[PDB]
Amino acid sequence: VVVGDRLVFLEALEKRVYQATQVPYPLVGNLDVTFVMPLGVFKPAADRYARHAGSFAPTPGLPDPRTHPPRAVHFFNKDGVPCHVTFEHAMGTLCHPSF
Amino acid sequence: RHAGSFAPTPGLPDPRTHPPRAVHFFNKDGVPCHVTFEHAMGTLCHPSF
Amino acid sequence: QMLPQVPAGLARGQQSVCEFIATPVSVDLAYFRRACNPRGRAAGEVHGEE
Amino acid sequence: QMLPQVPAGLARGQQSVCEFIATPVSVDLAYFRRACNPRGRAAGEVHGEE
Amino acid sequence: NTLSYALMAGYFKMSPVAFTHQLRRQLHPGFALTVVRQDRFATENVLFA
Repeated sequence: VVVGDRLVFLEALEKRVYQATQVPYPLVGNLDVTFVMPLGVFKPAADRYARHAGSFAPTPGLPDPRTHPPRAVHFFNKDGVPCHVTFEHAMGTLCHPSF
Repeated sequence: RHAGSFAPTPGLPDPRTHPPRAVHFFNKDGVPCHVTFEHAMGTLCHPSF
Repeated sequence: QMLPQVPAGLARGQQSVCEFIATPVSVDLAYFRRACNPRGRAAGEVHGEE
Repeated sequence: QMLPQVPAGLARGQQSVCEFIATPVSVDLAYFRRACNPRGRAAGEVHGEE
Repeated sequence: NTLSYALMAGYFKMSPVAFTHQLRRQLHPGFALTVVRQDRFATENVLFA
């Protein structure tokens, strides 16, 4: 093929080599990222505001469970199912003589 | 302009009606970086005043 | 050994592992929106000498 | 000399410098929405003789 | 009134043997944790020599 102003070969070696043998193809690389999410932070008082007037209104006659400090984080899995993290998953670190 | 405001948490005074004392703008990369009065001490606290 | 016992049946790829770094409640939230450093100081090596 | 100490590494371009100018509270806000002159006046040379 | 409950809640010990109660019993201590984890994604590169 020709790209830019150069004439280059273009070869994929799945059929000639590596076909029908246990060795893996060396061009399937592994990217590696790392994620971070805050668990129980509490925004200052000047930033606790409902965007519109009709909030996620609670059941009438019952206290609003939104105005309280949060104690969990809800994120998404690889498939798409939700998976939550809460304080109880930290006992493995905050229950140890190393503390 | 809309009746539905940034309605504060019920039972607390809204921090919107007070006279403001800070700004907020954007950095080069985009991170919010704010300026307030305290930064002016280098100017309003000097015998040149 | 100190190794866990082998799990019975695997659903998706090898399961990751999460840590937990203590942090004062009043920490600013906007610190986590962009790409940040969990340590708190963004030191690294690429930007800043010893 | 009366010089500042060199910082230990920096993350972006050369950090700029901002000043402050006293100004009465009742200054018209609409004066700042367009291109304005911080002096308050419109001195220039391009519109106005001496 | 609520100051009473605030002060009272500000009296739970800070110790592993006490965390194994507070944390499990749905109470927010004066901390804020920062989860970190690492992932890997198998991609398809395109080399050039």
